[PDB]
Amino acid sequence: KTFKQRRTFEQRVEDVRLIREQHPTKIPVIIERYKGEKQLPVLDKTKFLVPDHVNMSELIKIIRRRLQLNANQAFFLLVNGHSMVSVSTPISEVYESEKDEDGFLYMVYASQETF
Ligand SMILES: O=C(NC[C@@H]1CCCO1)N1CCOCC1
Ligand SMILES: [Cl-]
Repeated sequence: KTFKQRRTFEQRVEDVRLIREQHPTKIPVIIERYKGEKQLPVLDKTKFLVPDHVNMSELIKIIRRRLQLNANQAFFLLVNGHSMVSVSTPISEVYESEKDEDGFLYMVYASQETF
């Protein structure tokens, strides 16, 4: 069901190396709905190539637009399992400290801060 379940560590590693080769300016992001989530829709895809200059605040706006949310639906984004310390950090910096050992940056969204 989840990304890590669907692909071998070997397969996730090789895919990241290919994004490096073909999309060198992009951060490879996995974005998944919280397994408990009732309110928000599922995304149309799992794997996102994010321009490495956007900050976390802009990435939240991007996903809220992708989900076509309205102004009073809540949305919380976890990175590498935990809350974002700041939305002003550039995703290139977030990648280097939060990336998985397979080389993806793993995010999860929910309508509650309590996931
Ligand atoms: O996956 C995405 N785009 C892939 C790009 C577009 C052209 C080459 O690959 N995006 C969704 C998340 O926001 C950034 C854009
Ligand atoms: Cl690129």
